[PDB]
Parts: sequence; C-alpha cells; structure tokens
Amino acid sequence: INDNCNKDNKGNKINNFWGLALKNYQVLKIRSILPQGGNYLSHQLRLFGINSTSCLKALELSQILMKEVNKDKDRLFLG
Amino acid sequence: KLGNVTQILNRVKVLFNGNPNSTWIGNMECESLIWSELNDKSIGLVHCDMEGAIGKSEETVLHEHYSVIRITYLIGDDDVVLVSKIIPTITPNWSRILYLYKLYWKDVSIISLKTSNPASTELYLISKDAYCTIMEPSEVVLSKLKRLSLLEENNLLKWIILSKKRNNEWLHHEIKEGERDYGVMRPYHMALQIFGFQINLNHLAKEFLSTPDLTNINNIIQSFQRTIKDVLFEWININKGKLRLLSRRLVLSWISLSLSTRLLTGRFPDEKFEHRAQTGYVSLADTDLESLKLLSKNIIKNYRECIGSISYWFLTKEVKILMKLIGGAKLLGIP
Repeated sequence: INDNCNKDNKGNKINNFWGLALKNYQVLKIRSILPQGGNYLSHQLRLFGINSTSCLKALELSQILMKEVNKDKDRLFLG
Repeated sequence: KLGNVTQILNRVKVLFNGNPNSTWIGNMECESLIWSELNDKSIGLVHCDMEGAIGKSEETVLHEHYSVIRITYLIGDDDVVLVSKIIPTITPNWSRILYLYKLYWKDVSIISLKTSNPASTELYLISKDAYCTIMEPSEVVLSKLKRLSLLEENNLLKWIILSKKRNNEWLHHEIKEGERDYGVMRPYHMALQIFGFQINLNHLAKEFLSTPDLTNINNIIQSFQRTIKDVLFEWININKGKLRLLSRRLVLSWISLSLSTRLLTGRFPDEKFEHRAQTGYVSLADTDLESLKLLSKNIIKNYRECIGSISYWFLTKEVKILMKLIGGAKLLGIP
C-alpha cells in the first residue's frame, strides 16, 4: 500500500509539482543572457529532515531533472 | 521507515578503497578510483553538492569545479546532466566559475531556488551539452580563465536580486498562509511524509530543549519553576562559566515554555519573541515574567529584579535549530 500510494502521488502531481513549480523568472541561460544580512527565515519550511533538512530542494529540482535526465541510467552523487 | 520495500539500502554503492584521501574531490586518487570503478558503465547525471565553506578561497572552489567537470568528462557518456551548487561572493572577481562552465558546457542553465534560503547567494547550475576535446592540466586552465563582461555582470546581478526578492516574498506569504490555516499541511510536506521522511520537531525539542515532550505543558510549568528558583538561588549564593551555563539553562526553559504554549493554546506569550528569534537572540526580563500569567510568586519576581533582564546570543547552528522549532510549532498546531 505504501508503494502504491507513492506511485499514485508521483503520477498525480505531474501537472502541479506539489505547489512548488518554478516560474519564468527563476531559470536563465548564459547564452540567452543578501537583502538584510543573514536571515534563516526559510527554515520554517524545513520540518521533515533530521540529519540534513535539505530535502525540499531536491523535490523542487525533481521537475527539471525528470524533464531532461534519462531514467534508465545510474547516478553519481558527490559531496 | 518504509521497511525496505523499495530496497533503497541495497542499491546504494559507495566508492571507497579504505584509504581516506581517496574521497576529497581535489585529489587525483579520487578521480582515479572513480574512473576505475565507473569507466565500464553509463551514468546519467552527476550531482555535486559541495559544502562551499566561506573559508575556502576562490582558487580552491574553481579547482573543485574543474575536477568535477573532468570526472564527468571521464566517466559520463553523452546526454549527461551535471547539477552543481555555487555560492557567489561580493568579491568583484567572481565570474571566473561562470566563464569556466560556459567554456566547457554550451548549454548551462542557472536556477535560483525558492525553497533555499532567500537571504544567501546560492544558485544551481544544470549543464547538459559538452563540446570540448582535450582536458588540459588544472594549472593552465585556471590561469586561462578570465572574468566576464560588465554588461553581463550587471544583468546577472540585477536578475539575482530580483529573484531573491521574489523568493523572499513567496516565503513570507507561504509562512503567513500556513499559520492562518487550521489543520492541513502543504502538498510538499505530505509528499515528503509519503516518501518516508520524519518530522524533527520532537527530536529537536528533545536534544535542544531537553524536554521529552512538548504537549505535557504542566510538567514544563513545574520544570520552569524549579529552574528559575534554582538559578536565582545560585546567583544570589555567590564565575563567568557558571553564569553562562545557568543563563543558557534559563533561556532554554523559557524557550521550551513558549514553544509548548504556542503549540497548545495557539499564541506565543511574548509578541516580540518571534522577531527576537529572527534577529538571532532571546531576551528574558522581569517585565514579561510579570506580564506572564501568574505562575511565579512575588519573591521570585523581586529576586529577578536584581538581574533585571538578560539577552543571550545564539550562533548559526542554534539559530537554525530554534528557527526550525518555531516553524514546526507554527505549522503543526491550531491557529
């Protein structure tokens, strides 16, 4: 049932990517072409990570990756 | 958490021969090991999430990025996607990395994530197509690189500022609307729960505030009472280390009490607590103790008047932990 639910969710959220779809102002191409000190206000949304909470960004980039990466080849992770 | 239904544990391989220096990217041993282990198979994407310390100089960062590019050339076949993370710096000579990526990859996309911190210069580069033929030594390539044109520099800086402002506004809107909502979580949080991640509110509370549970408000009340009476008794009994330790204990007790009452009732007992946490410190005075619903007695307040008010400064790790705790209390409780 857990695998079925995972498959259902990942096949259902194709149109809208979990309320995190990127707009046209966030992606740029080099060929085509901070505010107040240091504030950690973005960490209120990081509530599902114990060792490393940086698992929300992978969910955000997953749309672009599954758009343009092959799914039948292995992957390599550095650092 | 999933009970190994997807067999994720069995399909993770580690590149390691036993010798520690075969792991950092800037060494030749790591490249040799990766080439030896992966030259006979095809991989799709190379994800390089370096830590990017402020201590490291620009030369080291460019060296690591060149090493990652060379590794991708060596082992990566066609239709390979290189995902990397960069941290631009206010030092004017910072576009050498962008020139390097342009030189080695024709199709490079720069992305400013909205989930990441909108107050730090963090960007993600996705490179797809490659055209170079000969990978020259690191020294000559590093000496070859030059900065970018001023027009492009200003255009990129303006775009970065605009994207950061938009991301900050979106983050504030999401925080406010999540606090407003009654009892439902955002779709990405539910997706993370379905994938198998675990809520860290109880864990962070346990190993930062030393409170086994946050819903047992009464026990926290008596614990805070004992803590305040003990700290005042020791302070009037009498050096710097003991004062710092007891101040830390008192601040931790107050933070635990505030977290518990916000989680249960639905409102913090100090409207300035959120702003003080955001700027990165916690202040405890006699005024808010008096304004607090009567739990301590007059003698405790009079003894507190000897100290009056204290302000404790957290560092980056404690600020992150406290900020996550506040976010969890906001988004996992009644409005």
